[PDB]
Amino acid sequence: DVTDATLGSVYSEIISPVKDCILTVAKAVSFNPGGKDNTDAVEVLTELNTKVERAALNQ
Amino acid sequence: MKDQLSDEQKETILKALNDAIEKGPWDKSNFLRVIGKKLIAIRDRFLKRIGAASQAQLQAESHLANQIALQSGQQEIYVSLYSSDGSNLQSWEKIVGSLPISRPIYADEEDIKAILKTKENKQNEAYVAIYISQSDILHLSADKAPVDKLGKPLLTLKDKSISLENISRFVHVSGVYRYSNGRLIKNA
Repeated sequence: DVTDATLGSVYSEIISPVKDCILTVAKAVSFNPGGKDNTDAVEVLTELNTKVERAALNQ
Repeated sequence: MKDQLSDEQKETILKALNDAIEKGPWDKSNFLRVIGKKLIAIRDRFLKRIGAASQAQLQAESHLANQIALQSGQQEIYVSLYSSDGSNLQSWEKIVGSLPISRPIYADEEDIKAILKTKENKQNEAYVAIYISQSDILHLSADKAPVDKLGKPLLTLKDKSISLENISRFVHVSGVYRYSNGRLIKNA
């Protein structure tokens, strides 16, 4: 059934969904640019991914 | 760009996930709250993967352990077990500890699972795989060998040995478990 996390599973199951999510919050942002909460969410998602991608590529 | 992940990488990723979940505006909006749950589910998926590392390894190795066993005079044996409190995932552990007899022993796993299928309770039945010495087996002819409620031969074991410390699985309706040793069992 379940196997360890790899670089591939990290990209597939964390980084890709989170990027899709960013796309979606960006739409919710284009309805009311400057809505703080949504903009905050894009910042947190974006940080999350760069940290995880750094970790995956062992930088 | 190696595929295998070190503990430190796994830790760094988990931290990123905790931090993102703990500080995001996920309780400020219906949209955001739903995104909050998605994240918790992402972190969850990931912890399920790393949590499973060791069982996955033991699974990938079990083929190897088997081929070694054949060629060193060992085999995996299957012992049918019964409990009065079969729902208590804890009352099983205390029975496995008292193995070192009258329970039915099978050479083929397909046969012991078939026999379990017939049982009425199905919650009171389990079995353990066990590595045996194969010199430990008292080999009866098919003309002599005891048979189960289907016409399937059972194995008989020589005296005062086979108190073997290598279980390798515990099968039940709840699922496949593992002897911790530890005297407890769990797996997922």
